[PDB]
Amino acid sequence: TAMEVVKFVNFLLVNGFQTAIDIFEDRIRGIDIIKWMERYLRDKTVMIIVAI
Amino acid sequence: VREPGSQACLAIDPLVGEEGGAAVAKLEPHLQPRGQPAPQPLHTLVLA
Repeated sequence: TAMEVVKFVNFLLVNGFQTAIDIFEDRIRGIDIIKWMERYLRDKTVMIIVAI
Repeated sequence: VREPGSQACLAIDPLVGEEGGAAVAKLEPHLQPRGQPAPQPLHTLVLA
């Protein structure tokens, strides 16, 4: 779903939501992948959208 | 709701110059062959 996911991220950013996705944050994610995932999984305030 | 039409994200791709890049060159010295009549050391002996 990569293409539609990019479109969805465009939509969310345009509507004012700060979206975290691997392809756009590839630098900080590249520093440490697991730490990057944990940073967003720990935080209760972050809302997670699951692309089925 | 707003539409990303104007604000769409941007992908990036470098303009690689590899198509016109020079190659790495290996040097080999042209040995003066001993197969050809190269000189030799004149180990001398004495007839006493």
